[PDB]
Amino acid sequence: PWTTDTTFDDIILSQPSKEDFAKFTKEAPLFLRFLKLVTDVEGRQEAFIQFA
Amino acid sequence: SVKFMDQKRSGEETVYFKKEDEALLRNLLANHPEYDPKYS
Repeated sequence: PWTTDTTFDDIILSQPSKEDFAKFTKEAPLFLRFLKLVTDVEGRQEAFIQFA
Repeated sequence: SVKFMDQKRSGEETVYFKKEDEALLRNLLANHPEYDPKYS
């Protein structure tokens, strides 16, 4: 699909770096519910707080 | 004059501290995440 800022290529031929990779925004809440459950079980909320 | 001043005072205080409580409720969970049950 047309994009004015991105281009598709092969990973092995490009040898891209982290900043060469393109960025997008992903919706958290579906993941955040499961994360809340897992962290409430495992007993490490500081990490959840930072990530949230 | 008595009920007048009393009710005026009560209304003014109610409005002022309603605004202040709204602001504090907005800015609570950020500065105190250990209480937010969203993260618990």
